[PDB]
Amino acid sequence: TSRHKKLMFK
Amino acid sequence: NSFVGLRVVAKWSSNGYFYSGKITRDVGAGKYKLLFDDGYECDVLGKDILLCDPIPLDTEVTALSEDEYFSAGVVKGHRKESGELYYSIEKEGQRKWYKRMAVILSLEQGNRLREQYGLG
Repeated sequence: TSRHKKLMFK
Repeated sequence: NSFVGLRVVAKWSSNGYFYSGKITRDVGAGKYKLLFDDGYECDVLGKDILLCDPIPLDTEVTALSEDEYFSAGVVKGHRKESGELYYSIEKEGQRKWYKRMAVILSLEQGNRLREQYGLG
């Protein structure tokens, strides 16, 4: 299950 | 007519820079769902969305290189090829073509465009 890397900053 | 589906340049809150994307939904209360060109989807206040497609000639912008660096420049050209937009960016007397999503605006650069293009 992949997530957008910009979620790493939340 | 409707803003839904229109290309914009909008602020990513994590660094304050504005990036190319599209409005995908009106979520009310002065807010819009954005799909950035890089695939990230989130909600953004109208005041942080610039309704320009393309960024106009002579705009001061920031260009991202393929190797993770950024530099300031000025838009001097546009070209469409195979349904994709490219910008000619001028820096120190020379120019380089960049794909649409590699042209961004710093906070100061986006602020200059708010009165004319901002949605809030």
